[PDB]
Amino acid sequence: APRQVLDLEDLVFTQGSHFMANKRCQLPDGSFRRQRKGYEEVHVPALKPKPFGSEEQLLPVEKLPKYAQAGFEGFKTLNRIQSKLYRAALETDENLLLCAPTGAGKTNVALMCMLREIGKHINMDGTINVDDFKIIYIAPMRSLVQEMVGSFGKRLATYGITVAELTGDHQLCKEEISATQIIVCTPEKWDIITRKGGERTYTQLVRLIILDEIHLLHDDRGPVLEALVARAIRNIEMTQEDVRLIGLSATLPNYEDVATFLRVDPAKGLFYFDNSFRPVPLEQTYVGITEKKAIKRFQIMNEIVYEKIMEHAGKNQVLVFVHSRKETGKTARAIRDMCLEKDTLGLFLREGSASTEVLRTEAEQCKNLELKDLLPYGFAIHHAGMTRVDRTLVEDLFADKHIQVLVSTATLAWGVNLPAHTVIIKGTQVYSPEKGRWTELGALDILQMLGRAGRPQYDTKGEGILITSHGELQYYLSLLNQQLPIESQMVSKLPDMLNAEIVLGNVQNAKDAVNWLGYAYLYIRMLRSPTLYGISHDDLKGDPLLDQRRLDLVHTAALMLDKNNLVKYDKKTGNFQVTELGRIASHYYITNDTVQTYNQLLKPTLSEIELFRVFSLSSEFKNITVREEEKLELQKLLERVPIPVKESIEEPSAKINVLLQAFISQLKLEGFALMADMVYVTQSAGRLMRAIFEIVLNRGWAQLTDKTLNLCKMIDKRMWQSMCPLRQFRKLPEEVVKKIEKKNFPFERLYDLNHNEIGELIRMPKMGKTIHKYVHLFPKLELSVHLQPITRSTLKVELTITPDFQWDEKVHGSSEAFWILVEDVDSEVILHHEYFLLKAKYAQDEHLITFFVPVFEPLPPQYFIRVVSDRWLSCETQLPVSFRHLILPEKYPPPTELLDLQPLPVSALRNSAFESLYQDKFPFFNPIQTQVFNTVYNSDDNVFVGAPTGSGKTICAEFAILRMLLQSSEGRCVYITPMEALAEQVYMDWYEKFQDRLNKKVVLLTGETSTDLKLLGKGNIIISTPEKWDILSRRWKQRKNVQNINLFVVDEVHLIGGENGPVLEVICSRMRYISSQIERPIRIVALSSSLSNAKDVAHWLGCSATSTFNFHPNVRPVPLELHIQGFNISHTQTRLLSMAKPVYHAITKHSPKKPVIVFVPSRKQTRLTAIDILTTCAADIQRQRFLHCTEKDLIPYLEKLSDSTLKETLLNGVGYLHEGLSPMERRLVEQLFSSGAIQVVVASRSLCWGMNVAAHLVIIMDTQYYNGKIHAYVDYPIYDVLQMVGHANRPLQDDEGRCVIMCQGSKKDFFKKFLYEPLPVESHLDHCMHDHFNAEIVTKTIENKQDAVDYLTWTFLYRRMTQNPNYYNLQGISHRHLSDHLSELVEQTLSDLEQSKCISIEDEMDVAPLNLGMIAAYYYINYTTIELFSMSLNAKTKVRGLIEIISNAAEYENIPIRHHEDNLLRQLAQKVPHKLNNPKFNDPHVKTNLLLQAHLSRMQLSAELQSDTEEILSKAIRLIQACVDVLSSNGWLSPALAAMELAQMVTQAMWSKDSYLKQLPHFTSEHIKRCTESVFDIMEMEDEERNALLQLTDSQIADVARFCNRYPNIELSYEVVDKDSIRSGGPVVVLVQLEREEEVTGPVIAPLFPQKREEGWWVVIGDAKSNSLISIKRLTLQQKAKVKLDFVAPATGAHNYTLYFMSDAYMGCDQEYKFSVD
Ligand SMILES: Nc1c(Cc2ccc(-c3cccc(C(=O)O)c3)o2)c(=O)nc2n1N[C@@H](C1CCCCC1)S2
Repeated sequence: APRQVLDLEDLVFTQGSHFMANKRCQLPDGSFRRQRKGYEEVHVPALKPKPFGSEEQLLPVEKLPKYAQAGFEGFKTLNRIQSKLYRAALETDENLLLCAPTGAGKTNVALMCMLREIGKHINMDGTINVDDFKIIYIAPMRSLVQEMVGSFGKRLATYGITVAELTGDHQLCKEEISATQIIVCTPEKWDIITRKGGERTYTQLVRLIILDEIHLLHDDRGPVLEALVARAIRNIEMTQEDVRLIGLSATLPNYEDVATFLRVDPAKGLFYFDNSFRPVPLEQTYVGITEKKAIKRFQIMNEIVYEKIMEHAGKNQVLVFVHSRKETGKTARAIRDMCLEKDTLGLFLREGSASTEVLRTEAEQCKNLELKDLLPYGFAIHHAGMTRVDRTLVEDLFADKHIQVLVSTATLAWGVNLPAHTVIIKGTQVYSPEKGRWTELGALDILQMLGRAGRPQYDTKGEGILITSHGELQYYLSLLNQQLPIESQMVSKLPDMLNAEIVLGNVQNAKDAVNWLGYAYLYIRMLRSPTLYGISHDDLKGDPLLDQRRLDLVHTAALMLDKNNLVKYDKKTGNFQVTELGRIASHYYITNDTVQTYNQLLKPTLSEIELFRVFSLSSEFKNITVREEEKLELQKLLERVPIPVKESIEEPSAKINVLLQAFISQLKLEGFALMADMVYVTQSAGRLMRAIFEIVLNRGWAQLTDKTLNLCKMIDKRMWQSMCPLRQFRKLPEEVVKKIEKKNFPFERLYDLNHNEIGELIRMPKMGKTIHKYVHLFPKLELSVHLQPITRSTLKVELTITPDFQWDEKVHGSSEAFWILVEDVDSEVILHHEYFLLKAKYAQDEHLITFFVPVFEPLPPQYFIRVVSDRWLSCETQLPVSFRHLILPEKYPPPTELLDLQPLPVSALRNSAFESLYQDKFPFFNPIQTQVFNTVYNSDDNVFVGAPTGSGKTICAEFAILRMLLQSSEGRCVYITPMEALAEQVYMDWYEKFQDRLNKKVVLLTGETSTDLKLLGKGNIIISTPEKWDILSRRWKQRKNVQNINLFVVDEVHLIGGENGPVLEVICSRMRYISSQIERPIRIVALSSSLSNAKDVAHWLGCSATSTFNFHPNVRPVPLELHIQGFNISHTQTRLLSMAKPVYHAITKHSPKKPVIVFVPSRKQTRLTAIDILTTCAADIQRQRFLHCTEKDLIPYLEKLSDSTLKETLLNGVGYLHEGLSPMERRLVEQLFSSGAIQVVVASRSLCWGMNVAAHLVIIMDTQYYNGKIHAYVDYPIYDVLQMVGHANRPLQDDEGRCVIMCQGSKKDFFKKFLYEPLPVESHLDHCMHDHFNAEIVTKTIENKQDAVDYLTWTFLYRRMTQNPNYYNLQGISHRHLSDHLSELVEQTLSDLEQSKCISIEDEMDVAPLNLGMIAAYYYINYTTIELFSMSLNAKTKVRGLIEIISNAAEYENIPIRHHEDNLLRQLAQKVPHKLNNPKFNDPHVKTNLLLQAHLSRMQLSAELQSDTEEILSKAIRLIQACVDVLSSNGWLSPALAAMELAQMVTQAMWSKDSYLKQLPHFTSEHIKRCTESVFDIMEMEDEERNALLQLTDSQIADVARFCNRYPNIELSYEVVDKDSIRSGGPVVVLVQLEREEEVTGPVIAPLFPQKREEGWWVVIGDAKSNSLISIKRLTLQQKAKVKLDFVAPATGAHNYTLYFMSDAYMGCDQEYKFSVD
C-alpha cells in the first residue's frame, strides 16, 4: 500500500504537558477579576455539594466486606466518591476509570481494588495465599512511589503482604519481585521490565494494574503509559488470562477517550466527579504578573505571598511551594523579616505564645540547619537536601499544628500526605534539565500541590493561590477548572516505542505496527479530533480507521529506525528485522539517535578519555548547553576531575563530561542549574554505560569491555579505580580508608596480613581487626582450569570456581554475579564469555563451568580466563591457560565423497520377495544407499556407514540382513542400539518386514537372562541394547549361539562417545575378539552419525578403506536448513519464557503449512508450550490454522484420551508428548500427527529417541535441564540434539528439512561447530575399566597383566590414545608413552579390583577371580557395589537393613534429581514406614530408598518418580540375589531368608507384614476383612462365596482366574540318602524333589514389576538356632527337578535341621520341613 514520509516535527505537540487544545476558559459560578496594576487577581469560589442521588450513602467501614475492614482502621466512614465506587471496585472485575478532583482520596479506591484481588486468595485455612497473585501500582513520581510503598505497606500489613519499590537492577529486581505482592513503580520502569521479552517471568502472576495519575498521558512521558497499556491489552488477548486495569485521573477533557483506551465500559466502570465532589470545598485565587522587569516582579511576588499569609494569622496554617530548595529558606526568611513591618506582625502567627506548642517548637532546638532559626517563630522549610530526622521533625510539627507557616518544595507534595488549610504556589517556573531551560511547571505538579489544600477532618473549606505570570493565567485556569484537554504525545516517542515492540516480537512488520498503533491513545484521539492531529475531515470520512495515517506514521518511524540501524526495514514488503543495536536500545531504554552515535564512535582501541566523550554525546543530553553564569564553576570542576577533558572547550559535550566525572568524584556543587544537570546526566548514566558495555561485550572487544564495565561500577559506587576498594563498604569510617589510600601500596597485599600486621601497616593499630574483617568480606574467587583438546580447532575447558571469602547477607545479599571472559594472548579479544551466578545457599561449594574455545594451529603460548564481578570495583581474578605443553589431536581425514550414481532401483535387489518390502514405498534408493549398496549387499566384509540422522542408514543394515538371509536361511543376526526406545522401534519395523512378510524370526532381548538365551536360540534377527548383550556375551566361551552369529550390526556407534558408551565399546571389541578366536568370521556392520575420525572406528572394527563410508553432514539426502538462535538470558525459566514467541514465529516463517515438532526440556513445558502455540494462534485471529481436519472428525479418537488438556489442545491442532501419557495416548497423538490432521506436536526431550514421527521443521526449545545433584542447569548431550535435528526429514514430501535451535547465547558457538561439521568421538572406557576387567578375569580371558594389556588393544580407547593424548592425559603419542600409560591403567585397575576382594594377585603378574568378583560378573553388578554389600552385611541384617543397603548401590548413583524434587521427596519421606536419619534429599540413594518404600506400599507418584521407580525395580532383583549369595557365603541363615522375602515382596509390590492376598489383581486395602485369609486355602477352588464376600468385578474374575492358573502350586518330598550310615566329619546328602500339578504356561505374573520375570527357588538347609546356613541351591521348576544338597556332619550325632523352600517371586509359597540327622 502507498506510504508517505511524514514530517513528524509538524505533527507533534511541542509544548508537551503545557499544550492546550483548549480554546476559551469559562470560569465557574460567580468569579471575578481585580486589577492591582502590578498584577491581575482572578477569584474562583468553592462549588456547592450536588444533592445525593437515589440510594446513595456515605458508607462506614463496618458495611464494606468483612475481610476488607482491616487496612481501613482509622477510618470510620468512607468518603463520598469512595462510597460511590466501593461496589464497582470491590464486587466486580470490571476495568475502572476514575476521574476525581485533586484531593479526592483515590488511594482508598485503588486500595479497594487491591483488596478485591487479595480477597480471592483469602485461603480461610491460614492467613492469605501470597504466591497466587501480584499487583502492580504505577505512579509517575519516585517520591510518590516511596510514599505509596510506605502507605500500602502499613495498611496492608495485616494481610501478611509484601509491598515494595522496584529499584533499578538486573538481578535484585528478579528475586525481589518474586517475594513481592504489590510492586509500586514508575511507568518507564515497568516499561523496562515488560520490554525484556522474558517479561512474563515478572508479569505472569499479575492480576491487577493500577495507573495512578493517568492524565500523565498528556505529558511528554505519556507515550510510556500508552506503550504499557497497549502491550498489556494485547498480552491479555494472547494469554487469554485476564488482568484488571484501573485508571485514576484528574478531572479533565477527553476522559471518555481515556476510558476507551483502557477498555472500561462507560456504563459500568467510568466514574467522573467534577470539582464539587471534592471532600474539602476549595476556594481558588489566581495571581498573575503584568510586566517583564527583573526584581520588581519577584518583589511583587513576595508581597503577594505576605499579604496572603497575613489573612491567616493564628487562624490557619499556610503551605508555600517554591521551586528551589534554597528558595525555601530564602522565602521563609524573607516573609518573617517582612513580618517586622511598622508595628510588628512578626509573631502574630503564634500569639498562643503562652507557650502552648510554642515551647514544643522551642524544645525542638536540638536540631540543625535553617530550621533552628525559623522554628521558634512557627516558620519552617521542607526539601530533599535536608535529612530524614529534620524532615520528619518538620512534618510532625506541621501535623501537630505547631508550625504555622511552612515553605517547601514539590517533593513534599508528592512524598507525604500533609494537607494545610492554605496553599500558595510561587511563580510556576521550574528548571528542566532535559529541556535544558526554565519552563512552565508540570500540570501534574500543580494538581498534586493544590491537591494539598484543605484538611479532610479539620477544615470546612480549603484555599489555594497560584502566583504566575499574567499571560499563562488561562492555562492554569483551564487545568484546575476541568478545561485542559488530555492529548496524546505518542507522535513524539513513536520510533523508540515501535522499536521496543519490534524487539519483543509483537510487531514483525509494518501491518503489525498499524494494528499496534490501533491500541494507542493516539488512535482514539486522532479519530475524535482529526484536525488537531493534522487530518482532513475528507480523509477521515473516506478512511474512518485511519489506515493511511497509521501506515504513514509507521513508515516514517521505520525509516528512522532503519537509518540508525536498530532495525532492517524494506519498503516493499514492510517486514522488520531486529538488530543487536536495536535489542540493546530497547532493553536499556536508550533513544535511537544515541545508538547511532555509539555505533559510529565506538571502537576496540577507544581510550577512556574518548569513552567519556562518547557518553557525553548521548542524545538524551542534546538540549543541555553551557550557560555563561555556570562557566566558571565548570572550570573549577574540570580542575579536580581526573580524566583529561580533551580540548573541547565548554561546549555541552565537555560540560556533561565534567559533570559526570564530578559526580564520580563526589565533588560538591553550588549552581542550581549545574546541579540539576548533574543529577540528570548521572541518573541516566548507569543505563547508558550498561548499554555501551553490552554492545562491546557482544562484539568481543576485551579492552573496551574492561573499561566500560569499570565505568559502570564506578558510576554505581561513586569512586574511581584509583581509590580503595574498601570504600565500597559504607560502614567503614572514611578517614580510615583515606588513611589506607595515602599509604600507597597494592590493595592485594592486604589479603595476606594478620590483623596485627594490617593495623601496623596502616598506622592505625586499633582498626586492624575490622579492616581484616572487611578485606575478607570482599568477594574473591579462585580459578582452576582443565584442558581437553577436542579438535585442532577446538579445546574443551572445565573451569573450577572456588569461592574464597566470607559471605554476609548484609553485604552480599542472596547472590553475586560474575563474568567469565576467555581472551586471547594479547588480551585484545574475548573469545568466549558467559554470566556466572554464585547463589548464597551454594556458596563454599565449588562450581564447575564447562565451555569450548576456538584455537588456531599457529598456536599462541596461552589464553587468559578472567572472572570479573558484575558489581564490585577492583574485584577480579585472572587465570592464565598455557598452550605450551599441549599436543593438538591428529588431523582428521576428508569425508567420503558422495558420488552421483544413478539412483539405483529396488530391482537391483534381485529377490522379488525382498523387493516387495520396498517397491510400495519408493522406486529408488537414495544416494547414500546406492553408493554403499554393492559393498553391504554383495560383499561379506566389514563395513562402516557414517551419515547424518535421517539419511536412511537403517536399510543399509537391512541390505546386510537380506544378504545374510540369502547366504543361510537359518542364519543369526544380532543388532545393537544404545537406546531401548530405538530397539523397540526397530523391533516393530523389522518384525513386520522380516517375521510377517519374509517369515523369519525377529526377537527383542529382555531384562531376564534365561529367556534371552532362549530368544538368541530361536532368533534370525535379535534386537538388543548393549548391557543385555553384555550380560549375554560375557560367557561366550560357554555359549555357542553367541559364538555363531553371521551378522553383527551396531547402530549409532557415535554414542560410544557418550554416557554408557563404554559398554558399547566393550561388546563391540569382544565381538571382534571372538571373530578372530574362531573359524567362521563374524561380519560387522556399523552405522554412525558423521564422524570426524571414521578411520579409527573402521580400523577398530575391521573395515577396509573401501568399505568405509563417512559422509559429511551436508550431503544429507534431504538438505537441512539449520538456524541457531541465541538468547542472552542466564536464568533458565526466564530464557524459556522469552522463547515462547520465537517458537510461534519459527513455525509461521519456516513451516507455515507443513508439520512441526517442537522439543522442550520437560513434561510441564510440553503442555505450557502447546497452550501458548494455541492462544497465540487464536490471537492472530487464525485459530485451528494448525487443525487440518474437522474438529468433529477427531471426537471418536479423543474419547480414548485420559488427559483433558491434551483433548483441548488436539481440538486446536496441537498435540503433545510427555512421559506422563500412556503408550496408547502417545501412539494416538503420533498417528494423528502423521495423518496430517494435526500440524504441531510438542515433545519432552526424554521422548526424542522414542518417537516414530517426522516433521518439516524441528524446533529445539532451549538446550539445558536441571541437575539437582550439582544444583545447576546442564547441557543436552550432543547426541540428543543430533537425533532431534534428525527428526526433520521427509524425503517423500519435502524438498528440504528445516531446524531452528534456540539456545543460550553462550552455547551458540558450540552448536555451530558440532552440528555443521562431523562429530569427533573419544572413549570413556578408561574410567569404566573395573567391571569389564573383572568379568574377563572371571571367564579367564585375562589370566595375567599381559593378558590385560592385550585385551586393551582390541578397544577404541587404544586407537584414540595416540590420536589425542592430552584428552586421555598422555604426555606423548610415542609407543613408549602408550605402553607406560596402558600399564598404569592396567595396574591401578587390577589393584582396585584386588582391594575390593574381587580378584587375587600372585607374584604381581598372575590374576585370579575371587568369590565377590564372580558374583559381580554373574549378576552384572559394579564391583564397588558388592564390595559395599560385603562390608555392610552381617548375621544380624534384616529387611529394613537390606533395603537401606541395596538403595546404596552404585547402579543407583545415576538416578537424577530434578527441579524441586527435594520437597516432594521430603513429603514422600514423611509418608513411608521407615524414617530415614537426617536424609539429604538431593541424594539419589536416599531417593531410591524412599521410592523403594513407596513401591512396597503401592503409593502412586509423579510421572518422573514413576519412571525412576521403574528403573530402580529393574536392577533391584539382581542386587537382592547378590545379597543372598554374599550372605550365604558367610553362612548366615536369617538375613539370607530375609533377602529372599524382600525379593518376593519387591516383585509382588507388597510389604513384609500384611495380607498375602494382596497379590491377586484389583484387591485393595479395606475391600474385604472377610473371614478374620490365605490365597492357597482361599482357593480350594470352590465356587462359593465369591458372590457373598467380595466386591464383584466381571473383568477381575478373568484376571484373578488367570492369576491362579499361573500362581505357583508346589509340594515337596525329600529323603536324606543312606540315613544313619553317615557319621561325623562325613558327607550328608539331602535329596529333594520337585514334581508338579497344573504345569507351566507363561512368565511370572507381576503387574507392578516392570520386567517379565521367571519363577525361581531356593532350597536351603539350616540350623535355626545357631543361625548357620548349612547349604543352599537355586533353581527353576518347570516340570520336574532333582535337587542334591551336600554338607559336612559334626560330632556327637544327635542334630536337628530345617529345610526351607523359598521363591524369588511370590509370597505364601514358602515351605519348611524340620528333620534330624545321624
Ligand atoms: N521527574 C521524575 C521522574 C522522571 C523519570 C523519567 C524517566 C524515569 C525513569 C526512567 C527509567 C527508570 C526509572 C525507574 O523508576 O527505575 C525511571 O523517571 C521520576 O521517575 N520520579 C520523580 N521525578 N520527579 C521527582 C519529584 C521530586 C521533587 C520535584 C518534583 C519531582 S520524583
